[PDB]
Amino acid sequence: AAFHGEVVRPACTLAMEDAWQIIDMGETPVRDLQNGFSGPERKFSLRLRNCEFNSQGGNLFSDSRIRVTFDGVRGETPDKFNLSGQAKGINLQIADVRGNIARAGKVMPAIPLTGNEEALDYTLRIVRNGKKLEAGNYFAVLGFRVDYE
Amino acid sequence: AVSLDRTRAVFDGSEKSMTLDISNDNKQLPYLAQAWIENENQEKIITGPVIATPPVQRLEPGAKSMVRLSTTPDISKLPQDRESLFYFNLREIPPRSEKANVLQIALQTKIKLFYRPAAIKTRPNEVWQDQLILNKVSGGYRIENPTPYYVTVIGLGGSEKQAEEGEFETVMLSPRSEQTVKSANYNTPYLSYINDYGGRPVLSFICNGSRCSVKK
Ligand SMILES: O=C(O)[C@@H]1CSc2c(C3CC3)c(Cc3cccc4ccccc34)c(CN3CCOCC3)c(=O)n21
Ligand SMILES: [Co+2]
Repeated sequence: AAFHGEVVRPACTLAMEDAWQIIDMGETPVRDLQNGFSGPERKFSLRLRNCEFNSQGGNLFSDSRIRVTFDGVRGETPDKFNLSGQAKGINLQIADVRGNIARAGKVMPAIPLTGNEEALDYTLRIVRNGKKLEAGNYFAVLGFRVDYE
Repeated sequence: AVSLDRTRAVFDGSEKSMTLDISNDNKQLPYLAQAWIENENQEKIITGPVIATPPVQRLEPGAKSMVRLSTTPDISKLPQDRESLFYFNLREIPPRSEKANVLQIALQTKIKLFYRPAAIKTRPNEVWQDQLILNKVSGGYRIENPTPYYVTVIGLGGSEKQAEEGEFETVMLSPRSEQTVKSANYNTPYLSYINDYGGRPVLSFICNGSRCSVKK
């Protein structure tokens, strides 16, 4: 069509496996934590759709056309997030595919993506927060903020 | 789940309001969407001079809706000869799962919102970005934006392909301002920028000594 109305790039819609946009963390990893380790790793994939995320040379994330940030309550260190619920002695850690740890409210570094997929991949794990462990149920809502250039 | 229909918004100062379409792309679950404005410092604002309504709404699975931006009389206090920058924010509230041991993710979308006064109103596809000037300096370029508009620069290389695909730290030039950018020297610089529609055109520059301007 030579002649037509304005067509603009839409912002990305976020798609996950789970309809609630939830990652199951599993039972509090008490044994693992007491041996001085973190809990087991939990993969989560965010797909960013409808924004033509991929282009011939790269993608919006790796090119710094969008900036992403995890928003939440800082835990014990800048590298940790706070958790709600009855459990005690625990924080969450989020890492990217090169092992860069997310800090609450700080922009993730632009890195090139793997399996040239349309997806952002993150890893979470439960870590100690220095307080005494009381096993129990935990939860968190994390903001995932996409700032558009 | 909740998405916005654009990656930047231009508010035409000759009108009193505009709308942005939003959508719940989750076809299974209702999501709430909160909408608010922030000022150029990304500090929140609520009484003016631009407001977003409704500030919260419920979207049924698959539903389409909108958010409206309007101006208050205090809008007249902004400069009339240059753009002002705000941010529009759209943050979903996912439905609560009462599931044990879960992490729930909530998208927030933050876009630039350019208030463009009536006196500097533009036509469809108008290009002012070709008025940029590059100046070579130690370690890079001082880029001058003499225009009344914000200009977002996302590429700078020695060919078109380098402008579009080369590594470059995105930088936004305020109206009538200049900024220094770390860069290799390029014989014939190409510069990529984002336009009002979210497209990424490229401009070809020619240098006379340290000063570079767009090929007429
Ligand atoms: O509280 C909760 O668990 C959830 C998450 S936040 C929230 C808000 C909202 C964050 C404050 C509102 C308030 C709210 C929601 C949608 C549209 C609105 C329009 C105007 C005013 C309020 C609206 C709620 C009220 N409802 C909505 C209809 O079902 C009964 C419970 C609500 O449950 N919730
Ligand atoms: Co066309």
